[PDB]
Order: sequence, then structure tokens, then C-alpha cells
Amino acid sequence: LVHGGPCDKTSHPYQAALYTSGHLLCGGVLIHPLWVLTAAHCKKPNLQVFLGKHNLGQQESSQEQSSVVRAVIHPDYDAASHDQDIMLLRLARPAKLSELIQPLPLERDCSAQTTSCHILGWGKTADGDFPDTIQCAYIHLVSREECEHAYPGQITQNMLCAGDEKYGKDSCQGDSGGPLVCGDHLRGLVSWGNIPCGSKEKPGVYTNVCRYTNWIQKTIQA
Ligand SMILES: N=C(N)c1ccc(NCc2ncc(-c3ccccc3)[nH]2)cc1OCc1cccnc1
Repeated sequence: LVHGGPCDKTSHPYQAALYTSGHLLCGGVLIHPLWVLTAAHCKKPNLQVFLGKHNLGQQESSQEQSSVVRAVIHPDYDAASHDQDIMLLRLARPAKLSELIQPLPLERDCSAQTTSCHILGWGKTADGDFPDTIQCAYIHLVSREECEHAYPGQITQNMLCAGDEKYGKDSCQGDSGGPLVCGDHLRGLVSWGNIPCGSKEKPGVYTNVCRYTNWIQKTIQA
């Protein structure tokens, strides 16, 4: 995450860190004690999920680790266009809820009224390094018309755009699958955006979570 700052220690109990062969790979969102939501492009071998983390470089008494027993990529995910970039991960070991491990409720209304939005992750910072402490930034939803002009023919109804006109606060490599939180509900998942990261003109592009209510419910209930 570029141009942000360290998150408050208690503000992100729904944040997951995803690892593959020891590499920090992606972020994720705890939505149910058995399920973590992330981007379909985070599909990698033997995924390991860490909940209750704040600083990746130190062992924390609140952390909980789990392997993934099932990975469910949306049937219509298109890797070339990033369309429908969503995947459900079933945990081997259900989350032991605490003050620092809690699920985040989903935004179900695609016409939801404007609320305060934020993004978070352990992705690449402004200097180009990967931070130990999770970064946070306030950002705002960008109109569909402005986003379409920023990325002609690339923005679908399954994508939302968000950014910051002042500093260009943006998600980046490694933040993938992390949450775009608006009014204490999950509004989007980190999917793609500009290179280099920075949202002053070309906003970050997020999976539009409100479009996946039925698919998420049907996956968790089957
Ligand atoms: N600027 C952003 N808001 C932004 C946020 C997250 C990501 N994640 C990386 C990522 N998304 C999708 C793929 C992918 C999909 C299919 C196949 C292989 C790869 N990889 C990228 C972002 O912007 C582009 C970007 C790329 C690389 C380095 N820096 C910025």
C-alpha cells in the first residue's frame, strides 16, 4: 500500500495474510470462521492463512495459522481481463475468534450510499519495500464514468474503482485480495490498478463484492 501509514493495532481483526512456500503472497478477508475471501489471482500451491497478525516479522500471541482445504475460484474468472477476480478459501482449522480475529460483514447493496472507505495490507510501500507492519489509508469510491476514461474498455460491472486525489494513496503488489472497507462492510477486494502504484489519475480497481452475494452464500452452504 503506497502513501499510507501503520494501521491501528485493533482496527483490522478481519485481515488475513496469505503465504505460498513461505512467500508473503496476498491479503484476504475473514467472512465466516471457516472462510476467507481473496482475489482469484492469489491461487497458488499449499496456501497458508495467518489471522490475528499486525507485524509479519514477529510472533504474536493473537496469531492463528491454517492450511486451506478447498479453494473455490469463481467459474467466470478471466485472468487476461481480471474480470470476476474472486476466490473463496475454506480453512482446515476454523478461526478461533478474539478481539483481534473477527469476520467482516459483506456489502449486499450495489447502490449503497457513500460511506467512509479504507484499504489495508502488507503490499509494496512508496519506497518500493515490503513493510513488516500493516499499512492503512483512507480512499474514496471513483465514479464508473471517470474509471472507464482511466482504463478504456477494461472496466466491467464486476469491478469498482477507488483512490485518493490528494496523495494518490493506493493498494499495490502484495495487497491483492485484501479488503476495501466502506461503512464497516466489505465493499471490494484489491484486484488491479496503475503501474507504478498511485491513484491520483488511474484509480485502484477492486472486485465488486455486492455482485457476489448469491455465489458466496451458495458456496458456503453447499
Ligand atoms: N495499483 C493497484 N491498485 C494494484 C493493486 C494490486 C495489484 N496486484 C497485482 C496483480 N493484480 C493482478 C495480477 C495478476 C492477474 C493475473 C495474472 C497475473 C497477475 N497481479 C496490482 C496493482 O496495480 C498494478 C500493478 C502490477 C504490478 C506491480 N505494481 C502494480
